[PDB]
Amino acid sequence: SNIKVMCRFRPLNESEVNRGDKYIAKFQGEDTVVIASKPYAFDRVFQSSTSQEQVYNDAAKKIVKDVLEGYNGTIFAYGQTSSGKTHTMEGKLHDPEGMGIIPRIVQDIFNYIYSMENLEFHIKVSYFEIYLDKIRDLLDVSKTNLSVHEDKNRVPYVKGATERFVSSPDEVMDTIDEGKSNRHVAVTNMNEHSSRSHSIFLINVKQENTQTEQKLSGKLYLVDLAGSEKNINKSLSALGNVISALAEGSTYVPYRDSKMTRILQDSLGGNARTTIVICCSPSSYNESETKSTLLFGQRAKTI
Ligand SMILES: [Sr+2]
Repeated sequence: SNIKVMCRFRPLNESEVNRGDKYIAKFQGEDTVVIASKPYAFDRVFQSSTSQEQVYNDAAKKIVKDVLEGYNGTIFAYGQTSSGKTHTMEGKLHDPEGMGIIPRIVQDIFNYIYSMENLEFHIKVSYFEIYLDKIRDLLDVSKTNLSVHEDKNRVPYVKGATERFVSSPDEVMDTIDEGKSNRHVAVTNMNEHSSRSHSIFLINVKQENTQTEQKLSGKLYLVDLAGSEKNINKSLSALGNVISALAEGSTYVPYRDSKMTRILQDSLGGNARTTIVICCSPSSYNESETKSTLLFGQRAKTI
């Protein structure tokens, strides 16, 4: 921590306008939003017309550089259903202007790599979903209840999760498209299922300098969380407890409160780099969920 929080408001959608909703967010400077006369400050606040490129530049581009220096990292999208999480994390996957964080990260990683001579790179990706605290491999639909374990050096791993070596951004994008298709298997209503489950995309960048033999490894987890809007989702409550513990400098961090936070243990907090993008509707209709989303983001404020 090493945890940054950035708030992204989207425009009102046509359904909110058809209902007669009002735009209730006000902005001060670049880092504060006011709701019902209360200010909420973050590392950055994105207004409703912020482009995909600006969001990537502020939220993710530095973390990509760090992963290529051998750090681990995580980027989360958090917020109520329809607040813009998937538009932020994925966008229009193949459109140069509309693409989201994930395809831009893939582009930058490979462009950086192409720009290196004595360095040798190995890139691996995995893609899974957490639904009801159960891990399902999006690259192998026969693997639906995977367990979390620790290795001998104590690094977490998902036992038996598919790993795919990739050598081009199009290979990565093809892998994401395959996972999105496989996600439909044994699922009645995809849209509802997606809003109630977490998708986790892992990119593992390993490198060795062949003339000095130094090796570096970095893992970047990209997480599109379930809707935060009767219980709080178990992964989300675990995530809040972990962020709050890190924010107060606690020696003990309760990663074991969920499978998701156990998986991310070496890529969330400590020496790892993290950005949480909280996504919000500006609608008067969603005011109390927006308040709750902003309060979740303030968990990261260091005390
Ligand atoms: Sr869950």
